[PDB]
Amino acid sequence: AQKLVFFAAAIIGLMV
Ligand code: NA
Repeated sequence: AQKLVFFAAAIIGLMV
């Protein structure tokens, strides 16, 4: 998988 970053607070490093 690959890391995807987004904002929701927190800056989140999600593994997709
Ligand atoms: Na939000």
